[PDB]
Amino acid sequence: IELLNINTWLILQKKILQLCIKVSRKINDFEYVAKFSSILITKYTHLLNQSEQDALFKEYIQPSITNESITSYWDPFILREVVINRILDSDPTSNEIPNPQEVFNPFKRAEFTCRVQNPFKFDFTINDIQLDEEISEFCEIDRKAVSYSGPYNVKAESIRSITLPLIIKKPTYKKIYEISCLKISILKLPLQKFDIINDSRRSNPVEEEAE
Amino acid sequence: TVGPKQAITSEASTTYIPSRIYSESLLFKRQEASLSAMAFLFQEMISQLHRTCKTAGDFETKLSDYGHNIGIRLLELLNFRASSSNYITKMRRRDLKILDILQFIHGTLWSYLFNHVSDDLVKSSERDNEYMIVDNFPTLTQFIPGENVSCEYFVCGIIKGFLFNAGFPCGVTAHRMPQGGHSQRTVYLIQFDRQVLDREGL
Amino acid sequence: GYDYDYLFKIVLIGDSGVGKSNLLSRFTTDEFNIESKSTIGVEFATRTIEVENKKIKAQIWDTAGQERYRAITSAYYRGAVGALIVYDISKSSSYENCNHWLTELRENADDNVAVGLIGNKSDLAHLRAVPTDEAKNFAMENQMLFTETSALNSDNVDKAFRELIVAIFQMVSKHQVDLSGSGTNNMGSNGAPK
Amino acid sequence: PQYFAIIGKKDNPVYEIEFTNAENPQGFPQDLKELNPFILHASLDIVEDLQWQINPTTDNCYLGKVDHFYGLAITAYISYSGMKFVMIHGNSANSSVVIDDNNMRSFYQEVHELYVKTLMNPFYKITDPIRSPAFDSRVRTLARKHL
Amino acid sequence: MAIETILVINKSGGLIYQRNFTNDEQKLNSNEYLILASTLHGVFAIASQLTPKALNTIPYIPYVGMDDFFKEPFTNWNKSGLRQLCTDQFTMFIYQTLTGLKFVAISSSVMNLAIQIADNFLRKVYCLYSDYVMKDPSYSMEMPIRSNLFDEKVKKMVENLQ
Amino acid sequence: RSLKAMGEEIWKNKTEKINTELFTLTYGSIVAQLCQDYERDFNKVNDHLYSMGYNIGCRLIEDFLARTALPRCENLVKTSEVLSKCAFKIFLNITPNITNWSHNKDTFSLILDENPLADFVELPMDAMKSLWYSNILCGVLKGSLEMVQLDCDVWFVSDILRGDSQTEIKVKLNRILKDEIPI
Repeated sequence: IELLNINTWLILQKKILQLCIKVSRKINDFEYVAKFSSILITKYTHLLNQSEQDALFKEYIQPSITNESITSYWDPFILREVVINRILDSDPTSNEIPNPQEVFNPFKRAEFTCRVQNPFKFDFTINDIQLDEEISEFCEIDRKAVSYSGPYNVKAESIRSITLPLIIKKPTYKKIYEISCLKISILKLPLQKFDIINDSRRSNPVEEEAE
Repeated sequence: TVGPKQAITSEASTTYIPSRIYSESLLFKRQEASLSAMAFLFQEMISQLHRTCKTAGDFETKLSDYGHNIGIRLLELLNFRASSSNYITKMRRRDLKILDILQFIHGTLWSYLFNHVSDDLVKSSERDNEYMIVDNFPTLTQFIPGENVSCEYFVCGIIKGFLFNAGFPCGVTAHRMPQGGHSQRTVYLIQFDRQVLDREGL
Repeated sequence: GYDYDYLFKIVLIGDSGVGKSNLLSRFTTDEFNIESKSTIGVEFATRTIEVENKKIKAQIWDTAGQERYRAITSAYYRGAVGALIVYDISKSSSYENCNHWLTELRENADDNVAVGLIGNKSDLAHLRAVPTDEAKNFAMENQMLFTETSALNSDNVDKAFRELIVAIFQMVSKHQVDLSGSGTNNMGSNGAPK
Repeated sequence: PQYFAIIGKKDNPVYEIEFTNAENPQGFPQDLKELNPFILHASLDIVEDLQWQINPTTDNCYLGKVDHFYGLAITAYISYSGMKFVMIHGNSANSSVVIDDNNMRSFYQEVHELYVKTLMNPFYKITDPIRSPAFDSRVRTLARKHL
Repeated sequence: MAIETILVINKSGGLIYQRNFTNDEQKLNSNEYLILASTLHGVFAIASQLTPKALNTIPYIPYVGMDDFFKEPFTNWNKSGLRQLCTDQFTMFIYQTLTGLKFVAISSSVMNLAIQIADNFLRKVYCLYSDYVMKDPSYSMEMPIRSNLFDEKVKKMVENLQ
Repeated sequence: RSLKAMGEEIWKNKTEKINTELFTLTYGSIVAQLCQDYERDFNKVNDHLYSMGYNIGCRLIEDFLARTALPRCENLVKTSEVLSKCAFKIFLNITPNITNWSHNKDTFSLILDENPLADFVELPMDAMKSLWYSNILCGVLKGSLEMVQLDCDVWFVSDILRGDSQTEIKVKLNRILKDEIPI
């Protein structure tokens, strides 16, 4: 794997490290079969078929899943955007906060205050391995404003909704901080901030209104 | 849908003759233009590259990229039409020594872009790994006033992409030496890298 | 020599007797010749400032209104890039045709101009023909710079006119980069071979 | 069967084809999957070694049979731009490119017009494959009429 | 005939070029040329409007400057407008282009054929303007002519005249 | 004598001469980089080629009027006579003829036979609907004719680079009679 600059031509790079997976299977090394199964993520874009050795490669993934930690979720491109749209309760309470000289210069070139409302999430999986499953997504170092229940899968290629997040928060002071992403566990341990594509794609919360 | 990189398409020989879709031609058909219509487009290169550039050096080395994408086209054309298609001929020499491609650029590239052959081709006698190419009249930069020579570099990128796609990794730099009654003499120094330099020794 | 970089022309326009020329002659350094107003019509004085390490010559052309120069003054707004409608707060009928001057000057001046509006003779503060808030509003929905332009003991003009050359400067200060010219090598004894 | 490929500067491929006779329609039996790109990429190197030799192992464009491996000979052509037109020939017995050596020099030179002609498009960068439907007919009529 | 000072004024009044060559002194050189150029634009406007109850311009090739720039008789473009002032010390020619770009030539050789020899020089300065100032990306529109190639491209032709 | 035969004298002597293949290559480099830095937004590169070409024609009309000394054109059919026989014959080497005036001579069209700016181009499939390659002429003919105070508006309608029938350019001119004081 040093003779080809893997870490150009592509078919041979796929075929050599497919041979490396099969030799590390017959040896029954585990850390390299996890490593080359994880370094196949430079090439699932082209060169693959729709769920033939994706599933016959998932039978090489899932032994490394049932072992201890030897894969740790290869691709950090999951959730396109997160929307924290407060649902409609009532319009009775928005509960908000508060000559001589002087020549004119005509020639001169949001935060929320949330309430009892639930949010939304949506994401996609990158490749046609089937029935990828996720549980228990929640926020990072933030306040009480977290979700509860996690029974969800995701399909083959589609950009899938994640319904029922059902946020519950405690009131704070109105110090304006930004969140970006959440702690999401894709059928295994909770990995880190699966950040958003092409931009950080911010969100801006403040306190819950006790007023 | 002919070459995907997903597969090599396996297709049997001696099929039918298909329809004919697009057919071109490749000989010279020496068609002229006016120098004003060239110089207007050259100043419309520079009137946008002045706008989208912050310092001098990145303006230099992205005015050079436009010349790079004429040099890597022109290298394959000029030898192939100088060795002369369906009027079948032999395959030129495919020159591979550094003062056998400098004679080709000196006598044929400048006689192709411009009407005249460039006048002189000067080795740097007091050292090695500099090779001057000069003229007496740069006919594209001749409407630029002043002395700063950043606007030269569209022609020097034509040199550099000529050699970088010829297997000779180099680097050009233009300077101005107003010798005699030729006040715009404008030397380019081609300056080959170190890692090429052993190979022509062996 | 000359050595400035850009040169703008700025018309002063208004009714006659609104006080444009006395506003001019305090304010520009001078024009070296008193000359006369009404022989060719419009007179003109220069003013040099510098913006953003570029040096600017601005040429103020104030225009008379004697009803004879009908086609002449309309030829003089051709190519005019900076503009200043002057009105006086004492008299009131100039403001009835300040909008007339504005729609004549939006016509045939340039593609885009930057028109200021200036109230001369604020010294007689006890004679306001028109309220300043109405003219301030009429400047606000016409994209115009507004200054009190009080007569005597004032600088209203020495900050507003500099601000006008700033706004007209970035209307035409497009782009440039550098003229350093430091790249020198290649001093040999020329073992040439052609 | 015949295998033909245009190998770029960084060795990335830009055209990739096989064409074969109708007697064995599924050509290259259990080599096309697993040896046929490896012998190409392995034997780029002697073509690369022969690009700086004045006389081989006064034309320097056509190159002969440069490698022979299990009775499969390959033939090569080094373009000025350095794109190399290496092509593997396969048969039943010992195949001869010597019967076509006067012929298929005008198959390599015939592709030059097809290539040089697809270089002059300014939208075509280097290091991207030839996704041209015209190019396939323009190479396989040349392969049918001149072999 | 002769020329002692080239003045090139804009299409909007104030000038963009002047060189008072062979003055053999230091003349007055500041904003008085700007007010002179604007005065010439104004009287060029005024000389349109007065015209009495009346209600031509065919030059030739005299070979000025020593191939040359043109071969054939042509036309002018201004009729109701100032064309030539005449006094004792000097004589001022002026030449409007079609686009509106007036060229002013002050002449220290005094006393109709001077029009014929004059505009065949003032079109040969217009060809150098359109060849050496228009193809100039450092030169924006509506700006003084800060190019230094335009000076000794016209100096050679005027010392080829006189 | 006339406008058909006059421009080839100017084409015959004292026109400084360059090839056209370098002109095609140096246009093609500009439009390829303009594609690559605008992320294939092809209605933006038509705008940018328009705004590039509009600043050519204001510099070009002085060079054309100094190289030949025309009067102002009396009618819009003879503007098209200039744009046939002496505009593109001097600066380029092409004579694109005129067909298809309007019902009242308000528009016209300009059949361009061979293009000296696309000799090699086969544009990509995502640009096959939203790009006009030789848009630079539609910045020039808007530009230079605006300095003669013929406020025209000029678009492409069809071209052979798309794979359509023919390259033609529709000119529709609105308003004039505003200009400098002598005539």
